[PDB]
Amino acid sequence: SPLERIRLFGRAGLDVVAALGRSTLFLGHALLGRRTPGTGLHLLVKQLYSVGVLSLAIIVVSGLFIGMVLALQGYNILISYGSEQAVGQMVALTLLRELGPVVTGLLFAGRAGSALTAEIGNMKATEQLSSLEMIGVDPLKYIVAPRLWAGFISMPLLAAIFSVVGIWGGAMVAVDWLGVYEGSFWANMQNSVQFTEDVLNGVIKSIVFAFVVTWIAVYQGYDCEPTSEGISRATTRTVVYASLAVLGLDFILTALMF
Amino acid sequence: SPLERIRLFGRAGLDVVAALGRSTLFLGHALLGRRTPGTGLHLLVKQLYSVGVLSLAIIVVSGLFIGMVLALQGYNILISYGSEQAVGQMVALTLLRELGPVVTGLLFAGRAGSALTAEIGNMKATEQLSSLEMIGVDPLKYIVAPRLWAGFISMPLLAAIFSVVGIWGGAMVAVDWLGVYEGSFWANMQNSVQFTEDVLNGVIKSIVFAFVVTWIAVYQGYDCEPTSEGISRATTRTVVYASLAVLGLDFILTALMF
Amino acid sequence: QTRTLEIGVGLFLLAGLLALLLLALRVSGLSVGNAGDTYKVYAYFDNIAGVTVRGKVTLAGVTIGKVTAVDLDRDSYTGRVTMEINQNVNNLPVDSTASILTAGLLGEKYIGISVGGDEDVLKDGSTIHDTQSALVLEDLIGKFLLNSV
Amino acid sequence: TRTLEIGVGLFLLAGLLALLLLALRVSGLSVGNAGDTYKVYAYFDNIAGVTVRGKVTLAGVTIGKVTAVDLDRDSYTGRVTMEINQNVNNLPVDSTASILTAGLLGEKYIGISVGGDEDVLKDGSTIHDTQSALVLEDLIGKFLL
Amino acid sequence: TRTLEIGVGLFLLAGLLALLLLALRVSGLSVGNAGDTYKVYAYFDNIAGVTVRGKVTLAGVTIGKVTAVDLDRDSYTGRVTMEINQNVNNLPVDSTASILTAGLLGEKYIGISVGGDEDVLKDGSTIHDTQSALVLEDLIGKFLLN
Amino acid sequence: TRTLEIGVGLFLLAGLLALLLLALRVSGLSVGNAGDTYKVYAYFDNIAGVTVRGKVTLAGVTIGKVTAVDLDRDSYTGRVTMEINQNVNNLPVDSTASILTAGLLGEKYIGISVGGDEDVLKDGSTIHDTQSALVLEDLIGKFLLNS
Amino acid sequence: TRTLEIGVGLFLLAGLLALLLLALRVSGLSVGNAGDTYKVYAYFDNIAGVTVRGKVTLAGVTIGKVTAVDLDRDSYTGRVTMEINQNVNNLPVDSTASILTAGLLGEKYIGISVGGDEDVLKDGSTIHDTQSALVLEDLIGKFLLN
Amino acid sequence: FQSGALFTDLDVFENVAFPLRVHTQLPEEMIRDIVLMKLQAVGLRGAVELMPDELSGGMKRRVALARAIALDPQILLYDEPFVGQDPIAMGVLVRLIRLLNDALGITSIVVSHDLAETASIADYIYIVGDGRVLGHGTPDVLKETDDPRIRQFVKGIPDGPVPFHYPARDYRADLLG
Amino acid sequence: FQSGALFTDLDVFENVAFPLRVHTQLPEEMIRDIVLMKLQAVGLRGAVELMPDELSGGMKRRVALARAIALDPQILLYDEPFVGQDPIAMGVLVRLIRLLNDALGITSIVVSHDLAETASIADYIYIVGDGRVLGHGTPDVLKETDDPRIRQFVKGIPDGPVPFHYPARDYRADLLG
Ligand SMILES: CCCCCCCCCCCCCCCC(=O)OC[C@H](COP(=O)(O)O)OC(=O)CCCCCCCCCCCCCCC
Ligand SMILES: CCCCCCCCCCCCCCCC(=O)OC[C@H](COP(=O)(O)O)OC(=O)CCCCCCCCCCCCCCC
Ligand SMILES: CCCCCCCCCCCCCCCC(=O)OC[C@H](COP(=O)(O)O)OC(=O)CCCCCCCCCCCCCCC
Ligand SMILES: CCCCCCCCCCCCCCCC(=O)OC[C@H](COP(=O)(O)O)OC(=O)CCCCCCCCCCCCCCC
Ligand SMILES: CCCCCCCCCCCCCCCC(=O)OC[C@H](COP(=O)(O)O)OC(=O)CCCCCCCCCCCCCCC
Ligand SMILES: CCCCCCCCCCCCCCCC(=O)OC[C@H](COP(=O)(O)O)OC(=O)CCCCCCCCCCCCCCC
Repeated sequence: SPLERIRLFGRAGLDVVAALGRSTLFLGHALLGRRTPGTGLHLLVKQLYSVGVLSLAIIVVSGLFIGMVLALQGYNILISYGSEQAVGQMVALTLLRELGPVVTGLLFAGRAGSALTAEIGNMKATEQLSSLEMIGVDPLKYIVAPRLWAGFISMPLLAAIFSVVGIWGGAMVAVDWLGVYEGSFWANMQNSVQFTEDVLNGVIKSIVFAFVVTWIAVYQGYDCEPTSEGISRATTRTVVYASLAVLGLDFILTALMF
Repeated sequence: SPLERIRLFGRAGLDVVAALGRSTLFLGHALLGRRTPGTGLHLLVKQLYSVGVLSLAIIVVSGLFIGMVLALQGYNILISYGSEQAVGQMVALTLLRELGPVVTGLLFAGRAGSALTAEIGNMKATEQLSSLEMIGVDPLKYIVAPRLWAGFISMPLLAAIFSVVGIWGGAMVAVDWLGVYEGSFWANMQNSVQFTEDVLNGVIKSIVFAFVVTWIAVYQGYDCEPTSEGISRATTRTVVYASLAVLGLDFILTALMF
Repeated sequence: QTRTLEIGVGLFLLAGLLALLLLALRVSGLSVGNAGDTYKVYAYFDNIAGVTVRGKVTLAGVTIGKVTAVDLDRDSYTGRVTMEINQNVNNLPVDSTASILTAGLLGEKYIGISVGGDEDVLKDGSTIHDTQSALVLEDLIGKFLLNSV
Repeated sequence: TRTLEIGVGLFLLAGLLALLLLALRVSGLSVGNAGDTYKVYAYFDNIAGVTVRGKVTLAGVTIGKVTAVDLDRDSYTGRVTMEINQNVNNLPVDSTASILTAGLLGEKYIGISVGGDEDVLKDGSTIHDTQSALVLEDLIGKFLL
Repeated sequence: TRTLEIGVGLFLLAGLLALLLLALRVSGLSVGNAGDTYKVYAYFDNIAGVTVRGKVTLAGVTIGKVTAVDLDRDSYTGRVTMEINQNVNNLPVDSTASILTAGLLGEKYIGISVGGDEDVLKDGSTIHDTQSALVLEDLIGKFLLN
Repeated sequence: TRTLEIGVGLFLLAGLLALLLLALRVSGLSVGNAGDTYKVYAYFDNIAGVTVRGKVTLAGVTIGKVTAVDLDRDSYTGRVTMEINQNVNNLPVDSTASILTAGLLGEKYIGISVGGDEDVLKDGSTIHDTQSALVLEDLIGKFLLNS
Repeated sequence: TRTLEIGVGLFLLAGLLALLLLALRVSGLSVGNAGDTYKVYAYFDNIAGVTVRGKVTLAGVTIGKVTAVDLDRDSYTGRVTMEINQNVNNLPVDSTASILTAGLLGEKYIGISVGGDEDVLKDGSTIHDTQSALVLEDLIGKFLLN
Repeated sequence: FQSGALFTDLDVFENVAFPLRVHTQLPEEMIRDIVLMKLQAVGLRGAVELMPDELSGGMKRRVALARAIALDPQILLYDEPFVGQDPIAMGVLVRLIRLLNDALGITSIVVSHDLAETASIADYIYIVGDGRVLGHGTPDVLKETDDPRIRQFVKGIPDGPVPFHYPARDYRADLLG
Repeated sequence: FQSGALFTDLDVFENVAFPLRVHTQLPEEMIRDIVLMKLQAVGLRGAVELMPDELSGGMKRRVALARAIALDPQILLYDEPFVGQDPIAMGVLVRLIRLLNDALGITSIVVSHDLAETASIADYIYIVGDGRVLGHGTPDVLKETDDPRIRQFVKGIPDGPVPFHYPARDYRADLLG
């Protein structure tokens, strides 16, 4: 029925409505609820390991490849303009103000934005997440608070590591394989950086959709209905949305500052 | 034990070894095994819907955002060079030869590279994938062959749609919000395209790691051990690898052709 | 009725997100801490070929501001440029001249000013009287060696 | 009133099909164009650098855009055609348009010098006289002997 | 059912249309700029910066594009073969084809002069005389050595 | 255990170092670039090509960076103030400081011409004499078109 | 399936370590550790564009990089220090070395004329005679203004 | 199978028809009639439209059983049929798996960890352990086999050949030292 | 719970200690001794090092039970304990859930769809249905309550208040028309 079809559409409207409402409530309860008995900092260490460190080889190799691609594209894009040696101010400006954090999102939100949702989803599905209450610990502070903290304090560091490896790979292909001159590269690069105005720009950009990624990437895991199909669908909702939001907030955050 | 630690490391070596070996065998059996009784083409239609169409809104919105970001970055990157009106030959060359298909991979491999693995994973886990044999149909031709075909014939179309919407959004922000002149944009764009040499380049680039994405994105789903934790880990392995391979083959495919 | 509460908070958050449009939020040419008070001035030139808007008007090298707009006064068919001056710069006599320069060799044709000397200084919203138009690679070559041989 | 809230879907539809028409208002009937201001012709002997839809200016201020360029094989000449805003119509007919080059490498562009002949531009008259675009090769081949 | 077929078909057509819009409009392919052009040859002493698909023009306005370049194995000159739009069909025989560079760094295109009042061409013939492509070296070392 | 603490600390430190290498060995703010250095002023008649974060040099090699260009509201000249490395503290006061364009089209740095005196510096004072920077409109309005 | 497993693990670790080494030889750039070649110095009056890692060359072909540039507190001049590929060991002391600039916008690089014919070098000694780099300003100064 | 193993893609009707639409070429009406009579036999005749996603986990198995008995196979296997459902659903299922055998005379191989109902309905039960059949018999002989392994299995008797405790070291030393 | 509900993060020992490390501040030795005596009581004393990922699905529940009985709670709940395991594991578990009650004198609330073993061990069984307790009693009174709903539940008797067939339209018309 078309009228009831639109009824279902509107029900989905109110559904995402109440969804992110409940999400912000969840986030509040998690970051500022109380202090639980069985918490600490070792939790944060274990998480930060599972979320950042394990997801580090991926972004290292990905930074390598995307950097040398950025080079092999800039060299050939610009040799048609003579200003070949200026490739440094490209491979280090695009890889540092916009593409750096965007790809770092789409990868972090790819792996650690998912195997983080499936983790606390599975937890909810084997009731493990529930027996915590019957014990007495608040899960939203023992199970998910270290997730959020491993998010906020990993993805920015990951973006930095990615940008570094990207620039270095771009140089290594440009210097050794393209043949452009050694010192000229870093020279034009440092002459065209504007630290507080591009580097810090990219870092605040990284942090904001670090927060946004590992916010949904954990909420979805907390909300998914407990069944092996439910989790299998939540760990896809949290890639759809974690990429949508990465790019959307990249766009807004770059309209705030060109 | 360190010696046994290296033993485990080497066991993982042989493991990924035999893994992708078995993967290529699987792919062969799937695409060229036999012709099954209960197959057809309606299967391909249903799949192609579930894989392409549902994953179309994501890449539409993502193309929009990434295009207007590419613009808002090019305008400001290049106004410092005077050649402002040349933004068209940027927002339409980067979004069409390298970044277009790469982001289309990281998104398709994000959503339809996962909710495709979880699907045929869940199938294997509720034994649904197994009763097909006890009936007699070969699953590798009824369950996964339409997956592969919905992969190969969707991701390239998706890359094209993405590049189109990206260029159009870049124009819409450049024309209406940046104020650069209407005809000049498309003019410098078409004067600097080299169809058979950039457009077709981007399309073959899209196709190759369409094949590569929806190859692992279905193999992993076929191999994952049947348990709600197994699938929850496979649908992360098939984002790690589906992004690794996207970028790696992008790099190789752009070293084949600058 | 937790559903109602969730809906309310979600609407608050969607409002907070819509509060970030960034299509003329803080209309200005600079930040909100900087007053942006820059008084007007006009100037009458005969060719401003490379004095496009967003240039840099300067004096003795240091920037004094930017060009705001360029116009063709339909009476004399000359160029009239309207530009701005930081208020701390309020000490330019009227007999001073303005003229288009070129940053290095292929730098955008900015305009510099040469201070003359006269006790009265500025209405700062007035125009200039005398100038030297931008040099052009055509009339220069034409009068030196295209037609003077 | 949960059925009485189907309206949300309505809103969204009215919110979606709206955006579509706004994505399709690329023309933007909120007029900011110039309404196809008036065409002018000119004949040159060489327009080498003049590309289609460059810029036409006078006294440095951009007057408008060159609409098109062509060649008349009878005279073997370059007939260029450009629009000019209507607010500036006081051009005299004798006023000559000559190709200039911005700076030293800035792209070629036609600039007009007023003629003050008291006959305002008839709005359609081809340019009577001009100075063609210079050519580096012309310069060097004129003085090497 | 049917809505599946309709959706998937509509959006397959959407994909293919997008591929063409990338092909036809943005990439500026044949159909938009296809036409009937004929060939001609030209013997130059030097073509230093004549690139394939460089422009060939007269009176400033573009005419066609160079098709191909060759070195003649006999006199070791540059035989350049280039296209001309058919509507351009009145170039006489003694016209001169020289190499011109608009901006001092602009690419080395070719421009042809007016050849008096003789028969036009076969448009498939060659040209006789020329003004070859200058270089910086010859420019300076010419005005040196003594 | 602790094999996890060591790893996570390692890579926290790796990210931190990477942030620094972006900030310092890729943007070059201050690790010896504009730290222990001492000021000086100079009065130029035109600083057209002189920009902030430029370079003050002597005999080609860099001596330091420039800090702030300003207009002295009385004479309308340029007051250019710049830092100098502390190891370099041997300049005479009569020495000039001209503006040189890098190569042929590069940015405009400024270079010092040792004049030769006994009094060396105050490193925070100004300079007496110098040569301004050229500009095309001048040179061509100079002895080329006055006939 | 118990020996070759550990063997494969060791093979993999060795390969990763080798990739590591090959990667690190990019920094501390791939022309040896110390060359592993011989140093030399030179004094100039202006080295404006001879920043770290600039080409030292003879007869056009580069010989090595520059290593360091300094302002000697005594003579107020510039001192530049550079290595030399060891196969290049026949440079007489009486050579000169001026700061060439490839083309016009090229990054300045020092080119060495053999000069005279005498004792080759100590390869760690200094040079004596040379021509500093030119500056546009002096040129359009001394030779135009006065 | 247990958990039904229905195809989430196809509705109930098509799901049950699938084996026919595979091994036989029947007029699409006649397939509908066989499907209908089978669904009636199992009772899920009404939900000939539901998708299994919509179907309550209980009947989600009886429809699978109907799909099985389609084609009228002469033998059929049961992977843990009566495991984890309210004794009403377990009762109807244990009535059907026996009705199919008493009527249709088709061999049926239940495979269930549940000893009680298995030994209740079964005729010649086996016991599979660590790659070797650990004997076999009709329920009676099996109830008193006195083979320690088996007699430990078929009864509660937690401690026997299969150990109760894990292989610890010492309840005295470890807790003391 | 059923499926144990162990924390995949922590090994067995820390997992069992968790409630102590939460509600009580004991010398880290003394916690170890309580954990050890409990694990012995349940039998999983040996695997004081395994991670639950490494632990076979059977004992993966007995360790959870030990974690429960930690702190010596006076009442404790069982979410479908004896559901889906070989009758040896079911036997040891039904022996433990009863040993804890006969010895420790702690109230225990089994919650199981399995009627047989529940009614075997339970003392005052309930029946919850559609938001209302559908009566209650000791096993005996419950075996002959004659309340159609209940007597249908506690016995096989598939057809009764809970219907067998789905709400179809007609076995004649639909198949004919
Ligand atoms: C009058 C107020 C009362 C209610 C108003 C709520 C409407 C606002 C929320 C819109 C979301 C509707 C989508 C539902 C469709 C659906 O099927 O749902 C689509 C999905 C969920 O689909 P499924 O549940 O079927 O999987 O939801 C989403 O996509 C959520 C992302 C939407 C964006 C959230 C933030 C909005 C950003 C700002 C808007 C940009 C517009 C630009 C204008 C300048
Ligand atoms: C994924 C692919 C990467 C993109 C590369 C494709 C081609 C490059 C872009 C085309 C623009 C160059 C044509 C103009 C020719 C010219 O004169 O360009 C060369 C000119 C010459 O002046 P200089 O010698 O001073 O450099 O310099 C510049 O234009 C400066 C811009 C260089 C690039 C710096 C990085 C800013 C670019 C945007 C960053 C984020 C965008 C990337 C993702 C959206
Ligand atoms: C050209 C104009 C562009 C238009 C701009 C509009 C889009 C803006 C960006 C889109 C955001 C993506 C929406 C994803 C949410 C969703 O899909 O909503 C859907 C999901 C849940 O929906 P379901 O559970 O029903 O599937 O939302 C969530 O998971 C809950 C949290 C949502 C995350 C919101 C992020 C807000 C960003 C705040 C940044 C400020 C913080 C900085 C502090 C330091
Ligand atoms: C101003 C009010 C508008 C608020 C935003 C409207 C949200 C409407 C979302 C519906 C979109 C299609 C959903 C189809 C359902 C489906 O099949 O697919 C639904 C998909 C996922 O499919 P599933 O149902 O299988 O989960 O969900 C999505 O990802 C929908 C993403 C919506 C994102 C909206 C972001 C706003 C766009 C910003 C553009 C900025 C331009 C402005 C320039 C001036
Ligand atoms: C025109 C050219 C034609 C090109 C042909 C395409 C060939 C594609 C083959 C790619 C193989 C895909 C793997 C399939 C998925 C799978 O099953 O593979 C899955 C298995 C993992 O199995 P398990 O994890 O389950 O054990 O292996 C993988 O994970 C593969 C990882 C893919 C990484 C790709 C990296 C390639 C780039 C390397 C370049 C190195 C650069 C160094 C220079 C300095
Ligand atoms: C001629 C030289 C070309 C050599 C080609 C090889 C390059 C391709 C290597 C594939 C990348 C492996 C990452 C896969 C993700 C993963 O492992 O997934 C991450 C896993 C996850 O671990 P878990 O088992 O605990 O989940 O971590 C690992 O165990 C792997 C550790 C090492 C893997 C290699 C990564 C660093 C080495 C990269 C080499 C780059 C060389 C640099 C060039 C100069």
